[PDB]
Amino acid sequence: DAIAIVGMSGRYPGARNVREYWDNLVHARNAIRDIPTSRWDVCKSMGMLDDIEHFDPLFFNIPPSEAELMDPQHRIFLQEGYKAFEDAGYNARTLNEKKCGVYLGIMSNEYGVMLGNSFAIAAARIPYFLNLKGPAIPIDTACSSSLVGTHLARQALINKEIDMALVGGVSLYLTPESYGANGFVPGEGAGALVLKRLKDAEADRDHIYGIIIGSGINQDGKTNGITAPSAKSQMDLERDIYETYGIHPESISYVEMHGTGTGDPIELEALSTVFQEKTDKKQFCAIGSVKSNIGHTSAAAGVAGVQKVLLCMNHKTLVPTLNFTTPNEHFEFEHSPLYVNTELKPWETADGKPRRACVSSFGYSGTNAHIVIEEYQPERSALFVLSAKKEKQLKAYAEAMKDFVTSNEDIDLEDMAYTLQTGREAMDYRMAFLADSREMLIKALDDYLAEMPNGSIFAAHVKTKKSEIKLFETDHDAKALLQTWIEKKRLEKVAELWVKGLQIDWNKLYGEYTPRRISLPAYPFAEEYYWLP
Amino acid sequence: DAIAIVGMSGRYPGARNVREYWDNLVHARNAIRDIPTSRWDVDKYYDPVKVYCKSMGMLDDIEHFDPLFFNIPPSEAELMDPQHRIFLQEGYKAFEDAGYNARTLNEKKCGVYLGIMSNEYGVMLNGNSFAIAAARIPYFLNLKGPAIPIDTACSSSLVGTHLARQALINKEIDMALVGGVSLYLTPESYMSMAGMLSPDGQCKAFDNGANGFVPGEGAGALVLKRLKDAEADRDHIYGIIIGSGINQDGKTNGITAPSAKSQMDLERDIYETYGIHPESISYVEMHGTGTKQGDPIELEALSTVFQEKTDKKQFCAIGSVKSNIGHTSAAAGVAGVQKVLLCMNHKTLVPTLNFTTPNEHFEFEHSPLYVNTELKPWETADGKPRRACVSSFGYSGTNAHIVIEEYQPESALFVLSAKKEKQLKAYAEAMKDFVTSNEDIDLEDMAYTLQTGREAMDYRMAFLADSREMLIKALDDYLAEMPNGSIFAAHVKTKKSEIKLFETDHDAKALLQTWIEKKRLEKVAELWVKGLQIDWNKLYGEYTPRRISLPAYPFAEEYYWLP
Repeated sequence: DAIAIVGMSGRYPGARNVREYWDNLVHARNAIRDIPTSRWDVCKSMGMLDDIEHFDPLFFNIPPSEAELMDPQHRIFLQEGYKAFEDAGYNARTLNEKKCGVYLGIMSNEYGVMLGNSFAIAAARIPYFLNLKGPAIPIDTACSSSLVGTHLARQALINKEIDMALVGGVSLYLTPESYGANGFVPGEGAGALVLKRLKDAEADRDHIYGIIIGSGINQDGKTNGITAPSAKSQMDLERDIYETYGIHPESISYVEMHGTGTGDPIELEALSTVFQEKTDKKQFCAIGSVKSNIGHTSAAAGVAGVQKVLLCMNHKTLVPTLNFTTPNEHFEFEHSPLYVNTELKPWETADGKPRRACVSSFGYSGTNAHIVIEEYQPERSALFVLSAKKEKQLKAYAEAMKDFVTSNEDIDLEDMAYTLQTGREAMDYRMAFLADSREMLIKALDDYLAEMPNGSIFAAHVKTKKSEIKLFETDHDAKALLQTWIEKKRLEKVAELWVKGLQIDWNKLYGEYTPRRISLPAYPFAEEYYWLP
Repeated sequence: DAIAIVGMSGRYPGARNVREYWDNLVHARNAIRDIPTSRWDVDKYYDPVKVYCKSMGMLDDIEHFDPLFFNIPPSEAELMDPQHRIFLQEGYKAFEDAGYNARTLNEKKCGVYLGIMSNEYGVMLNGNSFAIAAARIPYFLNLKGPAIPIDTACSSSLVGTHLARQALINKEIDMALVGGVSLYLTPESYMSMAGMLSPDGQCKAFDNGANGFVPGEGAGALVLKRLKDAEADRDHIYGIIIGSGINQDGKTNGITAPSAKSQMDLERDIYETYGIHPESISYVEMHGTGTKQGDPIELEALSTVFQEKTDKKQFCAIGSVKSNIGHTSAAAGVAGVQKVLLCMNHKTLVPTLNFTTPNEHFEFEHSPLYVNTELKPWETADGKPRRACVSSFGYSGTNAHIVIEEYQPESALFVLSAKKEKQLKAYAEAMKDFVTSNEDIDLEDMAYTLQTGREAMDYRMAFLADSREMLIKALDDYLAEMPNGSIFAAHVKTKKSEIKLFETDHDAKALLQTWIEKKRLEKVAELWVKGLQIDWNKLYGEYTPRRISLPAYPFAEEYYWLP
């Protein structure tokens, strides 16, 4: 039935993550810049990612020398994909042998040619690293790729062929060669979503961004030139989805258009016509395109749009679409169900109905996709733990957490700790601390970073402390003592032992109030430069 | 109310500055050496039963001075007590540490309170009065606050601190330089033993084997302000003084004996007057001279006063830097205050030395006090600032005790200059070492301090950097004389004609102002080194960086001694 989106990660022009992405959208920021000479010597504009050469190959058990031979599209998605899992609150341990499919939108080979680097391998990186067992399939339907992938993952989950799916897209523009409405400006990006059956997501107590309640794909078929759109195919696609899944156009209040700024009028007419077949209501449905902010992120276009929509729903807020002064002459808005939203405003819904939105993505090869997303409506000291594979990254992790807590005054401290305990892998470099308030939490992380002694803070490298924790691992009364500590109160003791490498049973910390996993900052990868050898 | 310490400079045995001092303390280093023959021949005075001590905490190069810097004729330098000369330098550097310069100090109501207790050089010669020693700095910098030398023996610099504090609180002065300086130049003076000195040559503070002190040399200075002014002026703040007091032993058994009752009264009265609970204090820098009858009296006194107010046991660590550097006499107080501030800044307690077995005449186990011999984190509970005390008692019976509380605060263009090229080179070396040693330095703060917190002198260099590594490389390139297109250097007296255009023309000035306005640094740099006055404030808009502690002027190391 319904598919839950339980994890997301994103890296788009002007946005290193989904929180910056949201902030940029709220403030109507445009990330399009002139192409610098460090890329190539110069349309002279692009929605660019920063530091596309950066990778943490050691994290992924990849030899540094192999990293130079990897398409950065592979490298960046590997990172974003992984972070999507961590966002959902899953780790290497909990993913091991999971029937998780990987569906990766990808549509260019630039690095391989400039020079392992097949589409087939690009999709297979994450399954190989995490020991996943669902199929790994790259999808090249051009700009519809990530949304096509979403559809396929959706169908596999519903048929119970997999129990989880990582869907995503990645697009870089590396060469000069591969490169009011007047055409589009190319964008770069990488995004991933983690999908589950809704019933599983609720039983597993995942945090849920939203649910997919309908999706479809089809073809333009014979058009006037292979890259031209078909009004009829777009209409059929949208109609068939709404009819198959019992979705009334009146229930939809936002559509993230394909909206490349070429094509535009055909898309508008199609969607308008389909809506009007079912309702007389006027100007109820806002339309936008994040391509106005970040450019045309190609294979990653679908996932960029889906993430925008989920963020909108989560904040119950509609954000401006950009570059709109006067309506396209070829379409008449006044008596349409559609209106272009250029305001930052509250996303209003009537009588506690869940917000619904659509995302469209159409490819130059004629393969179309369209999905319908519905807002999800859900029914003392804590022990904070952090770890990373190097001390430098632990420090970066602490900074990321401090920024996050500073930015989010309403964070549930118990949920956050719980996520750090159960929703992250305990790696070799460790710190832990107690806090009973936001202020104490921020102070602790500050103290850690500034190296100001603080009696609530514990840190160790696990390999150094082996002899010191053995006393607890094998003896029966030591375990009983630890269990008494963790069953339950002293937390200081649990903390000291945990940072030294002792495995803790985090479940025992909680009698019949158990907190929930929430979205937190994911691993801060080492930012090492790798390019052509 | 509270007095902020906003600048410091120190020169102690084994330590040319407070950074080396700190390093020595962290590593539990003992700086006491055998007295070399270049000072005097201990064999000509030594008798084991005449001097019975052959050790001293010595300063290096007590003869070095930069008289030209201070507008003093080189020939007058030979006639100056080196105590005067060394304090003149250390005092000046304390101001520079705080980020103040000749320009910003001119006509300031700044008092100068200098601890000093010996006349050896003046006598050797047969200008050098205590009155003149204190007045050197006011004369040089045109300060207008009273200049008073304090001789209460070993309490001198702490007595001075008390007096400066009361003057600031009464608003009689707006700044105070407090300091001490002590040298031991002759066999005769260091000699007086009077039974005071240890035959082993160690201050064994708190130890059952305590048998006298070993003499130490030193010069220190602090810059003090009212806390409210220090915050409004955006000074960097080492710590605050939240209580001080002085009193007398009065009638003792011999004028150099201590009085338990006076020490207790002193400590009690301070705590009561200023509302300070003994439980809040976690370190005390003891007078701790390692004398057999003195040590136990100090311990018992302090212990007793603490115990009047709390049953808590072994919460307060005690130490004495005299275990590291010896008994630096007039400079003892300032040496101790500087130790405590460094501890607070680093949130670290350091070892006190020479402690094997507790003094039999005092039981620690049920005391609020414990001897700290560990290098460890200085822990504080809850939000609370660390608090520490420093005690200094004199042989004449004038005592002092202060309470210090930790202060809890709420590309760049680098410029350097010196009065000679050789010193400019020394300055760059000092900055490079500093940056190398301090991997976490805020580059914007450091530049801002170099711009606004130093006098622009005649020999100049400047450069841009956006990172520590770039900064270090520039200074290396400068020192190695290896071409670097971002390094500029000039002698100002040579370049007058090349600058005049920007000083007299109206649209050249408007261009310069736009350059400083429209953010260009290379241009500002080139002009600055040639002698053009820059308005550094204009470089900063919404965000202004803060002054921080940096290495101070590296004085010329010229030798001057008896004529």
